[PDB]
Amino acid sequence: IKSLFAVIIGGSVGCTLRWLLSTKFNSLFPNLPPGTLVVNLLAGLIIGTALAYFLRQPHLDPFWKLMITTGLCGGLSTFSTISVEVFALLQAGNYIWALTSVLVHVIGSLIMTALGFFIITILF
Amino acid sequence: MIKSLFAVIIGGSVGCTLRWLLSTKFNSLFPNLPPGTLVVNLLAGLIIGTALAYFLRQPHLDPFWKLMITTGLCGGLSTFSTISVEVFALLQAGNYIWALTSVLVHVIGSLIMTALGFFIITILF
Amino acid sequence: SVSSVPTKLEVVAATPTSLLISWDAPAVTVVHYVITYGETGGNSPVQEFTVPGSKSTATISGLKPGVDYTITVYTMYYSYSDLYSYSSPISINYRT
Amino acid sequence: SVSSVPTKLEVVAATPTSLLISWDAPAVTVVHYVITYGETGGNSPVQEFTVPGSKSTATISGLKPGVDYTITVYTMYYSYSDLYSYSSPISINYRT
Ligand SMILES: CCCCCCCCCCO[C@@H]1O[C@H](CO)[C@@H](O[C@H]2O[C@H](CO)[C@@H](O)[C@H](O)[C@H]2O)[C@H](O)[C@H]1O
Ligand SMILES: CCCCCCCCCCO[C@@H]1O[C@H](CO)[C@@H](O[C@H]2O[C@H](CO)[C@@H](O)[C@H](O)[C@H]2O)[C@H](O)[C@H]1O
Ligand SMILES: CCCCCCCCCCO[C@@H]1O[C@H](CO)[C@@H](O[C@H]2O[C@H](CO)[C@@H](O)[C@H](O)[C@H]2O)[C@H](O)[C@H]1O
Ligand SMILES: [F-]
Ligand SMILES: [F-]
Ligand code: NA
Repeated sequence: IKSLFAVIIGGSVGCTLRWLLSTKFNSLFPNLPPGTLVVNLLAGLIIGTALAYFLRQPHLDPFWKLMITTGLCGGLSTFSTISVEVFALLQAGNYIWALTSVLVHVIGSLIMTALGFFIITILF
Repeated sequence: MIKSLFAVIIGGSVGCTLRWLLSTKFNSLFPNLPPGTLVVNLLAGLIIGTALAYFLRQPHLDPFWKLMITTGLCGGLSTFSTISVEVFALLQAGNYIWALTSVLVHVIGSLIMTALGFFIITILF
Repeated sequence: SVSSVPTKLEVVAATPTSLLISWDAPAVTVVHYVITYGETGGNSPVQEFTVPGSKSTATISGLKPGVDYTITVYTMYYSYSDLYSYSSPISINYRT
Repeated sequence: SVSSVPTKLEVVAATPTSLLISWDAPAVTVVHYVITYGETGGNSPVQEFTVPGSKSTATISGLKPGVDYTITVYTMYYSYSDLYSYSSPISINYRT
């Protein structure tokens, strides 16, 4: 139940952030909506830094890392929204941007995870 | 935009909670492609596909309910960051085959589920 | 925030029994356009057909010479908030 | 739920000054194994090195002949709940 509050507090903060950023910026570039991209790049970065940080601090409370990973990053990031954006592009016959969106999200999110991990490991 | 905030939080908290339960339950069963994380993304893919078809046919449905289902439930339920860290770990472990496979199964799988949800409801109505 | 309705709907070319129409795409992901046409002032069934989202022109054939037609174009489009929905129409009159 | 500790740690081959050890991987994503070794007798400094996650054997060189060594292996592993963390060790004794 203490663990449930971590997921809900973290998740609600993340979901709220995703909502604000997406409704703000997605309509600016419809072929690859940048609000949805930024939230995934940002969660990629955060969880990368979490990866490195929590390794070096083995005794940190499981409540905080549950709040950051399952909660914040889990709420902030999204797969379903990419799925529906891409599906729509596919229905629209816009295959180039369908493919590009998938690649930019995957490669971009992995680069951000790597960058967050390596900045913190190179910092220690 | 406060009634709208409750939709995101109620939907999101339900989705996040579901993802937590399913992932902690099933992810350790197959570590090369953790099935809890996959199922939540396949499930959200399905739900939003059916939402796509259903909302089109019901233009007058309250924006509160579709905000709760899409940004809330599907947004909370699905995850990209967890795939990113699973794949990153596989890459660090030198397990490139399953790193690539995980990316492909998540993407193609989620799109198939979105299509299936959309077309079941359009073929139904 | 952003209009999903096309702009500058116009007849670019015409014969007595057909019309080539074009429009400017709205700044949203259009999955398809729906073209409607029928005789102005009613007294004839309105017909419609779709064109893919990539296209921004359409041919309307089988019309009658010297008759006023009401022609409309709307989109079925993806946006973040509403998923798939239909835009309002843009509408012109044109006499063959 | 699932053990991140390796099993069946053993010396598969030996010379007077080296040991080839092997172990069975645990059923989790191991990023790397950490091998430690030191003289069982007294307080010689324990040394350690990593091996990649794909490997499940390691060579320990530069040992002294006829001396008992304590050898341990643990994992740095990815799981869902704890992200990257370190397992408990598995441990054997072996006399060169
Ligand atoms: C990548 C992993 C696999 C995931 C699964 C994805 C499933 C893809 C669904 C595609 O949906 C179809 O796309 C066609 C083309 O995009 C559309 O055709 C439309 O557009 C065509 C050309 O643009 C025309 O020829 C058609 O007549 C017209 O209906 C058609 O309506 C639509 O239902
Ligand atoms: C898809 C495009 C975007 C991708 C984003 C970037 C992600 C790449 C992560 C790379 O991480 C490295 O992975 C190596 C293994 O793959 C590890 O090498 C380890 O394992 C090797 C063999 O498996 C040994 O040769 C090395 O010495 C040993 O350090 C190394 O430590 C680790 O930092
Ligand atoms: C030009 C100046 C650059 C900045 C200088 C920093 C150099 C040392 C820290 C970075 O090391 C990288 O990342 C891992 C460490 O973070 C190393 O993997 C090593 O350590 C890992 C655990 O930390 C193990 O998994 C691997 O097997 C083992 O090879 C890996 O080889 C190396 O690429
Ligand atoms: F999804
Ligand atoms: F991400
Ligand atoms: Na999410």
